[PDB]
Amino acid sequence: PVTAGSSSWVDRTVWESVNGTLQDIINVFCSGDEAVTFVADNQQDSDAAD
Amino acid sequence: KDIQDLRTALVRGYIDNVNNANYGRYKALVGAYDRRSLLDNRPGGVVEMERQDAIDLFPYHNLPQGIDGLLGMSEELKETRTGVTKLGMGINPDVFKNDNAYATVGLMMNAAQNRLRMVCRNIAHNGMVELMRGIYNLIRENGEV
Amino acid sequence: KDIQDLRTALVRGYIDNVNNANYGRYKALVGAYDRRSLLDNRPGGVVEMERQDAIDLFPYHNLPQGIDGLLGMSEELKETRTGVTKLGMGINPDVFKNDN
Amino acid sequence: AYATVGLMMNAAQNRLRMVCRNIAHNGMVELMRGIYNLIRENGEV
Repeated sequence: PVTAGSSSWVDRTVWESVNGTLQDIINVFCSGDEAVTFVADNQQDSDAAD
Repeated sequence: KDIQDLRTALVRGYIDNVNNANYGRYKALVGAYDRRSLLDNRPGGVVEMERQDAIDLFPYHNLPQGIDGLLGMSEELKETRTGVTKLGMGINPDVFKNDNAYATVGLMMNAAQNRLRMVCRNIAHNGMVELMRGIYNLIRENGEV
Repeated sequence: KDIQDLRTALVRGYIDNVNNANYGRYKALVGAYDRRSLLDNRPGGVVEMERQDAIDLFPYHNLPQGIDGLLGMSEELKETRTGVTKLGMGINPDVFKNDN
Repeated sequence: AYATVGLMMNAAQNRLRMVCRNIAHNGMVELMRGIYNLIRENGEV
């Protein structure tokens, strides 16, 4: 507040974009009940994927 | 918090302006009082004597032309900064589990809706789930039912 | 960062303008005070004497006509420079794997 | 229930549904539980 008469009302903009990105981030990764799931390329090693 | 205060101030301004304009004070000269006629407030019989221009309405200040812009800015800021909206459609558990549950028309891809879904997901993952896990570890470690 | 600061400045400007316009100071001459009548703020009884033009509203500066343009420019710049949007539809894992 | 056109996702509608849910969970349900505990602990009908 450089001066009292100025009444420097701040504009919270960084917080806004941070939340706008974080919501989508969590909706991408943490949306599913699970996190990840390994996948193999052959049947000889599929028993270990699950 | 600030927003609230801000709005109040603006509102206050508006209010006081009206709170003065409703008084409707009249400016006048000296040789045109005619108290008997002036105080008498009836539709007909007034005496605006002494050149017919000795009386006029008090020139009150006009309303700030930019106030409505600030009101709209504050409103849209409250709307987008949080998950609130005047006519926003309420969320449901089905969409919280899968936003595309109503992908036909309820895409739900609104800034406020997602800002709200994020906080609800935070509450769920840091709240209810921990409570249930604790209750399970508790009932599983005491008592015979 | 800059955007934020910028907006604040602009906002501040706007604010102070209003923060003055709401005072509504009145300009007047010397031979028209009539303190008893002026200080009395009631709907009726005021005395704007001494030629009827001895009093007027203070001529405050008008709001900058180009401020709203800068506000809109900053808003669209925040929107396009990053992935944020007021009513933008949130993304999902399915589309992240296949936009189509 | 009417997701076709009655999404109901309006600020006022949800603000009202919240208070009705509060009334239900803190009102009628407690009344019924109390009546059940009462009738279950007295009388022979």
